[PDB]
Amino acid sequence: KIHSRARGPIQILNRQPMEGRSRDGGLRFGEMERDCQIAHGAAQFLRERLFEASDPYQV
Amino acid sequence: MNAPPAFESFLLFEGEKKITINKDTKVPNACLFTINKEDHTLGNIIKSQLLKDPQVLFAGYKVPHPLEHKIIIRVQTTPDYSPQEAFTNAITDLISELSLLEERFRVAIKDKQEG
Amino acid sequence: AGILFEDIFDVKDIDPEGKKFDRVSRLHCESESFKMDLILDVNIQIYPVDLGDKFRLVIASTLYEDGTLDDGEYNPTDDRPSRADQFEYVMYGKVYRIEGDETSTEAATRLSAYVSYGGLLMRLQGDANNLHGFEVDSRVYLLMKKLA
Amino acid sequence: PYANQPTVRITELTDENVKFIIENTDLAVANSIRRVFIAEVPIIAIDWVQIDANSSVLHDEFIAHRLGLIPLTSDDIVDKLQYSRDCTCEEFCPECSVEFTLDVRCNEDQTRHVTSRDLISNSPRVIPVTSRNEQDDILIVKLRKGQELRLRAYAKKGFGKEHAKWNPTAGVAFEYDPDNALRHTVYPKPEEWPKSEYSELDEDESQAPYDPNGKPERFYYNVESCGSLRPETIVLSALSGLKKKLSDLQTQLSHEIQSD
Amino acid sequence: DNKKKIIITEDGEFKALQEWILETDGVSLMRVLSEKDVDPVRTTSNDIVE
Amino acid sequence: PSNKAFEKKFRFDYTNERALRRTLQEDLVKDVLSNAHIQNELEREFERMREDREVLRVIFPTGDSKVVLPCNLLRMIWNAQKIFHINPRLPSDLHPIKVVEGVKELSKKLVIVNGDDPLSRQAQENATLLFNIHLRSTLCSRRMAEEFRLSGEAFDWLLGEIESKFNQAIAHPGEMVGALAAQSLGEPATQMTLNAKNVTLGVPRLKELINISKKPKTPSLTVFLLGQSARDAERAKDILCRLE
Amino acid sequence: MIIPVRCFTCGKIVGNKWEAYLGLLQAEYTEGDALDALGLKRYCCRRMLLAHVDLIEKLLNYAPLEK
Amino acid sequence: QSLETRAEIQELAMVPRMIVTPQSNRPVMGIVQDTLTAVRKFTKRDVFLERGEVMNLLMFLSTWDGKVPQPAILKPRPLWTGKQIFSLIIPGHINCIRTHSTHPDDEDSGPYKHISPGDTKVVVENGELIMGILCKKSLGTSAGSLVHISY
Amino acid sequence: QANQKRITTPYMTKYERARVLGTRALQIAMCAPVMVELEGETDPLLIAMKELKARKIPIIIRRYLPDGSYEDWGVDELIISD
Ligand SMILES: [Zn+2]
Ligand SMILES: [Zn+2]
Repeated sequence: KIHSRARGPIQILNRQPMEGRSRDGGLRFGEMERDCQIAHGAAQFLRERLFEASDPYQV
Repeated sequence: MNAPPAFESFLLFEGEKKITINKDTKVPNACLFTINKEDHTLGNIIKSQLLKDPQVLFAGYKVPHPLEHKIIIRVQTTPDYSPQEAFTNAITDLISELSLLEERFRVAIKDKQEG
Repeated sequence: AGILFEDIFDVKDIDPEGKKFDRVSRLHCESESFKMDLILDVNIQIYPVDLGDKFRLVIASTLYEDGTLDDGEYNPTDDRPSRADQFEYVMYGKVYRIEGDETSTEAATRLSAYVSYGGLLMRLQGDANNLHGFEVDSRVYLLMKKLA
Repeated sequence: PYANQPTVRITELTDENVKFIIENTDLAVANSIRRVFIAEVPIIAIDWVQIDANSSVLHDEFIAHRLGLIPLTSDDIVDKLQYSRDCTCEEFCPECSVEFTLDVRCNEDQTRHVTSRDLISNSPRVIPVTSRNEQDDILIVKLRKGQELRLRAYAKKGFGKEHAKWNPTAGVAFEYDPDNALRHTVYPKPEEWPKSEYSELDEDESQAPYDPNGKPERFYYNVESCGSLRPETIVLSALSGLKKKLSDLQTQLSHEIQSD
Repeated sequence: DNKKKIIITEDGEFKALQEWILETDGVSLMRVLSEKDVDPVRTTSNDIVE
Repeated sequence: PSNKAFEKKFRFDYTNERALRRTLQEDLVKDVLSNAHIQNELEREFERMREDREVLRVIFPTGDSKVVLPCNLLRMIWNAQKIFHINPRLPSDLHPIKVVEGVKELSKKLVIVNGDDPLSRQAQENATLLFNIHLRSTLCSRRMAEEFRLSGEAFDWLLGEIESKFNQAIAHPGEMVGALAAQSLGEPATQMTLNAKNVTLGVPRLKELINISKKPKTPSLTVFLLGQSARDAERAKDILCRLE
Repeated sequence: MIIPVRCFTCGKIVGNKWEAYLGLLQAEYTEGDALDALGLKRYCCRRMLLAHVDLIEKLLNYAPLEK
Repeated sequence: QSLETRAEIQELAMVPRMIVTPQSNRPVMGIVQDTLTAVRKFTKRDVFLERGEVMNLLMFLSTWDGKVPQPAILKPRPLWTGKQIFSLIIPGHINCIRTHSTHPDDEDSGPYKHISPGDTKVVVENGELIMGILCKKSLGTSAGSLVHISY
Repeated sequence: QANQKRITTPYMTKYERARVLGTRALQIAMCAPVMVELEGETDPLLIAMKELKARKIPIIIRRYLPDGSYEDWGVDELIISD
């Protein structure tokens, strides 16, 4: 069950971390977590987790 | 995956001191003995032997964490005395006690083996 | 001297409300020289006390026979002349309440001083003339000695 | 401000267990001695295996771990051997290890019980306990007709804190104050409890009266050895080991005081 | 006391009178409130819609 | 409390010289008895506290004094007693006029709404209302003389503590009080149970409220009677039949 | 599946007690008296001999991989 | 992976700053299974510690000035009490009043209201446990406990 | 907005403090000039925190209002509580 990830592989459809230890996937920052960090007022953390640490992109 | 080596508990790491003395600033004539690669086997005997010294006002031991194999011993003595001197005498007294206990055991073993 | 109260008491009852603890017992005592009721909790394990006994109680602010304040710290390496050597049971507590029968205009004739010796509670109630040295948040002792 | 003058009185001494009594000593010294009997007494035990062939139903790790738990006579040899950490030799040598060998094959139809008697060592002093010239031989593994077990093990010097296989004790009955005089325990119904074997009290009584000025003394012991070290050698090796740790600790202390 | 009639006596003390109250299985405020002997101040309901 | 106890407990009695001599020193008692402007200030304070008394009766029609407020005055006063070693048996050196003036100045320093216009001043007076009431009733001149017996130095520290403790309890801009409320209301929803008369409670009752339902499961009324029907059972039954 | 060497609790050798334990049971001995004759007093060691299941005897019923 | 996020969490979401919750204006985290049952059997009136045991406990205190307190019993044997040690655990000079779970209702009316026989009516004064048996009502997640007052 | 009469609160919010310590830490992490002294601190966080307690942070907080206006409150003009 021990699992860790730091700049690992990503999916093809969306450039987000994979799912599962077998694929070296990342952990899910679900909606409930987005709501919790919103209460804390932590916007930078919510940005770093959902944008910079999951799938940063430029268009 | 993370099982630490078993010998890591007793063997000293390269560049690591077996014992470190840090002077406590809260009260005078006090020190903290941070001994690496030890356990309650030595902390208690030294603790007990230190309490019996009337010039020792405080003598205690603790394990910051069981997974670690270090120990911290606090010693507070009177201004005329010194904590390092107490930690030394407590050891010298324990050594003599074990030497006497060892000799008296051989005699008892010898007396029992014969009759 | 440093004595706030001194009298000879006689144990009239022990744990009237029933034995609550094991190593502690509540004593209901009364004096004769001042007629001051006393409710005290002692460690009968190391200092047993039987009904009808008679002991001398001396509430003091310091243990040194000479007037000198204490530091509230445990220093067994002190050879100064202490009045505890003349006694058997000695405790250390602080006053946390001083009740009385005072009214909106009249002063207090009867008082009731409460002390806490690290949990062991004591209530000394009687005439206010004998409880003038008692003040809240003040360190005092017991100096209890059993006599025949 | 000085040491005690402890005494000893042995009430039973055999090849398996030794029952003695220590008086006029502190509880800490008595407890640490108990801990040394189990965790700080050097002993020889298998710590390296190389399976050349194993057709039995038990995999290698099952046999290797099983060989380590086999006690080896280490009365006078453990003191001569050195630790692999301090030895200036290669991975192995006769001064820091004791080579073993095993070669068994079940040719008959009956089940062959591979026992410790088959462990052939190069040193005649260090051998399995059951093989020491009643008690039967330890059972390592059973073999079926056509199976084979051949390896080459090496024993080393270690103590309990590293692994339980280096524990020469099979039980250390440490007791003190059989009669609850110091009241270290609080029996809610002392009549419902039994009397200790070292108790000195009438059956009509349950526990001794309270002693305020009492101190833990007269510690009882029963060092039941696994078989490797004699019950008496464990104590001597224990006190010498505990005395060595304090001696080395004193040296490191002086090394720190003069440096400060 | 959450349903009793809490009044203020002439002395200034709170008094909880034990009075009868009715609990219905329906909800009709416009009609129930418009009835004799019914309190038009404390009568309420749980149906937030009504 | 009743009007009698409220007066006996909060109205400063500047007539009984014997009582004041026990509670106050010699310098303070003679000023309260000789000076008349002070006696008017204390009387005005009691009236101001009597007006607040009725404001609470209309706010809390039920005898429920348990209220939530930023700062606990009883504990801060107690902390001041031990910090300055206040002796409840000796007379106090706290002039009651300093208590009144200090409370009035403090109430102005608590600013929930910033603005001097009449619209903002009304909101500020209505925001700190419940606190200013609990403040004037706890920091009363009489209570500070015969109940707490604080000194001049202890009172000054008490005001500075209420001001600081209050300014820290103000909601901070940017605080997402929305999600903070949904989580505080959704957290206990996981602990409550799912399932005279049968009434719906728990999540089902919490549900129907958040999603307004036109056909609840257990809709009911709370009918209260007006007069004699409220006391007797015969007339009440007549009303019951007039509704059922 | 086979009798362990030491007792997990104390550390007493028990590997040399299984065969002797079985030889006694077939001799009309009780499980308790048999464990006493072997020198097992503590209920920790007695657990190992009384709660063990000799499964290896069933694993040897299958032919090996090599003849 | 940023100093901004690191500093943000260090000031808004840390455990110390999250002890008290706005949901019910009371602490959410409190003493737990063992530390709550032992502290109950530790602050009792019949709990006396020797010179050796105390030094072992005081050694585990981070907020300790290094001065051993004068024991509540100096003769015939120096003995510290559990409350005398808990007074060192409690920080500052807080003041609180609670009631043990077994606190009878007929005690605060009759006599012994300020001197409880069962060691109920927790009373902390100037950062010292004057008396009382601690429990969840005094250390748990309830409002007005020693923790809520400490925060 | 008239800076002479700023209706916003005079205290720095926990969020304003957080972003200030964070943004200032990044600048120090980028080898930016330090305003106050330093004994042995090498972490930009400990450096930024001491600057706040010292009140020597060169940053301006633009508090936006709902109506659209804004108020520039300097780290030195705000009253630090925690
Ligand atoms: Zn070697
Ligand atoms: Zn066993």
